[PDB]
This record gives sequence, C-alpha cells and structure tokens, in this order.
Amino acid sequence: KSCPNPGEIRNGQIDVPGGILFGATISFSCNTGYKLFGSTSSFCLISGSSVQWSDPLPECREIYCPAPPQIDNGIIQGERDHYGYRQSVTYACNKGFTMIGEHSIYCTVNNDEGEWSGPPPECRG
Repeated sequence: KSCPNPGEIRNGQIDVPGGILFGATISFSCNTGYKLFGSTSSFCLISGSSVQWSDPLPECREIYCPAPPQIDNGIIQGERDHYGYRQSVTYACNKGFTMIGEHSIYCTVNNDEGEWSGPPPECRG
C-alpha cells in the first residue's frame, strides 16, 4: 500500500515527513533564489489495487531581479545581463561628483519576486 519513490527536483527538495504510504503527503520546495512552479505537494491516493501520487512533480525556476536603476552623473560598474539572489551591483559617482546614499544594492527575493535591496545612491556636486 505504498506509493512510488517520489524522486528528485533539481534546485528543490522533496519533504517526506510521514513516509510515502497511502494517506501520506509529500511537500515541494526550492533552494533560495528559486521559486516553485506547479503543484506544491502530492498526496498518495488509492487507485485501484495499487496506490499512486495525486499531483505530478513541479519545477524550480530561478527568480531574477529587474534591471538595476541608472543614475545621473553616476554609473554602474561592469553591468551583467541577469541578476539573481545575493548578487550585487555597485555605483560610482562621476569625476567631480560625490556619492550620497549606499555604495551598492543587492538583488533580493520577496514573495517569490526579484526585488532590489533598496534605492540607488545619488551623485552630488
């Protein structure tokens, strides 16, 4: 009366607190910086003389932050194409300007959405 081996999810993990017997439920998750896409959990059902999982495995996608902001009389150093969890972009004030605010912002994940740490700094006379 046991269900089939749950398997694995690249960039995620399958939790199995109560075994995989009929009535048990397995939960799905993703490593930090990745968001689940599909069924958030499967339930061992009965059908018909041999049990089976309710929902099929989901995918773990990598959350990305929107392009970082630009500023006046300041630039970003070595801009990349994509920005994920923990990654950081650093600002520099142009010749003659002084930097107000933070030197660098980091890509964060909030509610499975890529968001920048805070607001870019400011370059002043």
